[PDB]
Order: sequence, then structure tokens, then C-alpha cells
Amino acid sequence: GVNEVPDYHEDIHTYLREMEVKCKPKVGYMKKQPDITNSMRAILVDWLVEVGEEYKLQNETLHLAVNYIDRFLSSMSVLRGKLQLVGTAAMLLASKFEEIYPPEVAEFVYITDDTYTKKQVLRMEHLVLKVLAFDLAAPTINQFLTQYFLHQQPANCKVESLAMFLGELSLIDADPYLKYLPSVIAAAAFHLALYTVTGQSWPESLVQKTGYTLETLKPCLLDLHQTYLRAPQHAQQSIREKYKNSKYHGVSLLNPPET
Amino acid sequence: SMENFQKVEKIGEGTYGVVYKARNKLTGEVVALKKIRLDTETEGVPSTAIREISLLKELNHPNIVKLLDVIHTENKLYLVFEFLHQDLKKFMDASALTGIPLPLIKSYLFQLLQGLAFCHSHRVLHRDLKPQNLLINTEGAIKLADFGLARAFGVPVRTYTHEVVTLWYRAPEILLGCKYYSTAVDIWSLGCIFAEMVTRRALFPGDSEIDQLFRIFRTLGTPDEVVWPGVTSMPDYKPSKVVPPLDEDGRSLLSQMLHYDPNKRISAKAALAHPFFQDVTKPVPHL
Ligand SMILES: Nc1cc(Br)ccn1
Ligand SMILES: Nc1cc(Br)ccn1
Ligand SMILES: Nc1cc(Br)ccn1
Repeated sequence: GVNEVPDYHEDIHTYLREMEVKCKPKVGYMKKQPDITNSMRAILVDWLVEVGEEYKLQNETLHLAVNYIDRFLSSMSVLRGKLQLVGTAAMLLASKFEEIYPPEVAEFVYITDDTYTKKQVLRMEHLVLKVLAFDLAAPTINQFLTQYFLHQQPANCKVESLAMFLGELSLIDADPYLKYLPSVIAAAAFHLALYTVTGQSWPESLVQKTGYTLETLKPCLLDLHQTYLRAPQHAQQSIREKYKNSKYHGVSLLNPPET
Repeated sequence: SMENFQKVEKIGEGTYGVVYKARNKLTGEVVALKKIRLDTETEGVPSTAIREISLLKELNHPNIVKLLDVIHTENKLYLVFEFLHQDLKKFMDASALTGIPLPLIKSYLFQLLQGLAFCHSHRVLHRDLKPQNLLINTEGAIKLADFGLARAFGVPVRTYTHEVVTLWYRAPEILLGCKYYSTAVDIWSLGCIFAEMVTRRALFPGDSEIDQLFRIFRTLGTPDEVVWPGVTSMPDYKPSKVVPPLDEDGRSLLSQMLHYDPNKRISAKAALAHPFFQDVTKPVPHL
């Protein structure tokens, strides 16, 4: 029905695809950051996952936040002791954009353990807005997934959960996942999950919609198949932790396929 | 920063603060400026402005108000907008005795839909369409404005803010408190607005949510499963010559916009074909 905007679902997909390119972070940005590293970014994203669970935020909020960060660090040199300030300010911004009832600024200050003052958070907010020129409406992995779910039949609780799990694990590792577009990661996450819980592939109807074949999605599917396989050994655990709960039907507890 | 803008006069107040008409000293461009005070020690840039700015930067349609600039300070934010002579509500009021001609009604509704269809095609809900938020110029244009209560939606839609749309323009699925709403609510509002341009009185002027419900039921017909499958299961459900001047096609379009069922309610895209707009022109307004 109308909640699936039938007369617009296509124009919206096309727009998101055109916009996911405009809101794309610089693939090489971390080598140009003299003072921060892929690993530090890992800790940052992992910490944002935790904050989204303590404040019960939308996953969509978490994706936007990470988009905001990568685009900001694509333009601005940042020192380690300020990396968290950027991330806190992005989460705040993503919450203001996306949430019905955002946490107040004071809670954003509380979660940094008073590493930073309220003035700093609020000032960094403004700076993030100026650097992004207020372009906050970024397509996310999730915005492609929720669309890609409507091509199931029947709908599957575990596949939907499992796909989001993989999507979020991509946000933690700039290498390799910065060189893939959201729509692509979303597709690679959808297939992998479908297969794992059902034995079924990237469906045809989605091939017509996206122009993406299993062949064109192989690189990402490989990298991502790895991530899933190495997930219990990853230095960052917050996502796995989070997806071991009923809300997401312990899809993190499932054993990944072999190939 | 605003050294080049000259204040001319106050033109209204909104969520943020004050809207003023100003003139660019160097270009002569007449503009509207929206001053937004920044809570620099407390809550920072309001999410209203984050949404309005970010969504307007994307929408560049001839029937959506144009944001030309955003001028930053430490303490204030000015949004620079193109100036439009007035809002539809003032125009309606000016026209309560003469009436608005049917050609111009047709043109305004056509434009409103083209504007709105662009929103929907770009995953944006307006959620506050009422005559006060629609701006007209002297060359026969109309444009959607005030995108502070707007939201970029996903597909399918999820639960959004319920406190949305001024009461009179609020669609039944919001009133009855349904979990999910979508692009249909904007159409309802426009349908309410169509009616108002024709009669120059609002269609459903309620004093309360309950009064609003009753006002709709008695006009469009107490909704039943045969008309609105689901109406009885909705959370808060419980036990013609609506517009004389209006042609056969007019009446058809209206009903389709005011359909009870959000699924059966016409899209903006569909409505842009309705025979009503087969002879549409672009008249100038009398002002
Ligand atoms: N000091 C910190 C910083 C981050 Br990011 C996470 C936890 N503690
Ligand atoms: N500084 C300013 C403010 C307004 Br409002 C208009 C012109 N200049
Ligand atoms: N008169 C006006 C007001 C706004 Br807000 C935008 C354009 N013109």
C-alpha cells in the first residue's frame, strides 16, 4: 500500500543512487590523516554502536552518523584527541536529523565522560554543518536494504536482521568498505543473509531494479564474507554483542556458510 | 556578513523567530531572510533548521521556495530565500468577496501538485501544507514553503512524529493515531486546500481532534470497511454540493484527494493527469 510509495519507489531509488555518489567519502582519506588511522576509526564506530543501544536510537541514525564522519575527515585534518569530538557531534547531528525524540546535548556530553565540554560539542556541531554544507540527507546501507526487503516472499525475520548485522559490521572497517557504495554493500549483505538462512540468491526482480548482478557484486561479497567469518576475532565486538539479543533474533549467533 | 542586506520590513514569525523582507544593496534582489537564533550554550542548531536547510538544498523545483543562501555567524543563522509577494491565505482573504477565478484555482492546484510530486519523488514529506505555507508571486506562480516540519522518509515508511500538520489539514490516519503514515497525508492537505480556494472558507475547521473527526465524517460519509477497509480497526475509530462552483471533473479530483483510505487516495503523480487540468493556463492573480 501507500506506505511503500508505489508511484515513487523507482524515482526515489534512482535519486538515492545519484545521491550516494555525491555523499561518498574520499576512499583514500585515512592515508592523508597524519595523526589518525583506520583502527582508531574502528574504535569510534564501535563506540557509536554502543551509544545507539544505550539511547535506543534507530540504526538509521548510526549509519548517517558514520557518513557524516567519513565526509568530515575527507575534508579536515583531525588529531586523535579530537576524533571522539567529531563522532559525538555527528551522532548528535544524525539524531537531530532522524530521531523523533533525540537525546539532549547534555547526554552527548555525558557519554564522552567529560573528555569534552558542552561548548566544544556544540561548536563542533556547527563546524560539522559548515564542512558538510548542511547536506545531511545521505542515502545509507539501510535505506537500500529496507527497499530490498520488499522483494522477499515471504518476508523473513532472520534474513532482515542478519542483513543489517552485516551492514553495521561494514561501518567499522574503512578498509575495505569505503571503496563500495551503500547500495552495493546493501546488496552484498542481502544476498549473504538470504543464502545463509534459506539457501537462496540475490533475486531476479532486484537485478532488474538495480542493474547489479552477482558477478558485479562479487568483490564486495568476498570482502564481506571474510568480515563475517572473522567477526568473532575482530577487535570490535559491540555489533555482535548487540545482535545476540531477541530484538535481532541472535543472528550474530549463527554460523556463516563456507562459500 | 549581512552588510549587503538592508532590512525592509517584518513579514511574519515562524518556529524559528522572525522572517523579514530585505534588499541586496549590490544587486537589488529583494529577498526574505529567516533569522534563526542558535542556542550556543544549550541545544545548538535546532533540528527544525537542520531539516529545512538540508532538504531545501536538494529540492530545486519551480514550485518549491528557493533557498539562495545560508549565512552563518557564531550566534545567528540567516536563511536567504527568494521573495514572494504573499501567502495563499492572505490572497484567499483578500478574495473572500470577489472570489478567485476557476482558471487560477486550476493553475494553483496544478502547480501545487507538480511541486509536491517533486517532494515525494525525492523522499520528502512536507507535513504542514496549509494556505499560510504556500507563497504566490505577481506573475501567476505558487510555491510550497516552510519545510521546517518536513521529513526525509525511507521505503517503506516507518513511525514518524505524530504531532504533524495543523489540525484543519490533518488527514484521518494521523487523527486516529495510526502507526504509519506516508505521502497520502500531503495530498489530503492539498485536497482541503483545493476546496478552500473554491469557497474561501476552510473545509474542516475543527475546535478539537474529536470535532475534526466529526467534521470529515459528516461531509465525506461516515467511513465504513466498504469505503475504507480498516477504518474500524484504526486505533481511535469508534461508533454532494460540498463546493457549488465546482465542475464535474473538479468534484471527481477532490473526492480522489479526500479519499478516506490512504492506499486508495490519489497520488500527486496521478492527479497531474486528471482531466481537470486538460485546459490549464497560467493566469496572473488580481492583486
Ligand atoms: N575515551 C574514550 C573514547 C572513545 Br571514542 C570511547 C571510549 N572512551
Ligand atoms: N543584519 C541584517 C539583518 C536583517 Br533581518 C536584514 C538586514 N541586515
Ligand atoms: N515572503 C516570503 C517568505 C518566505 Br519564508 C519565502 C519567500 N517569500
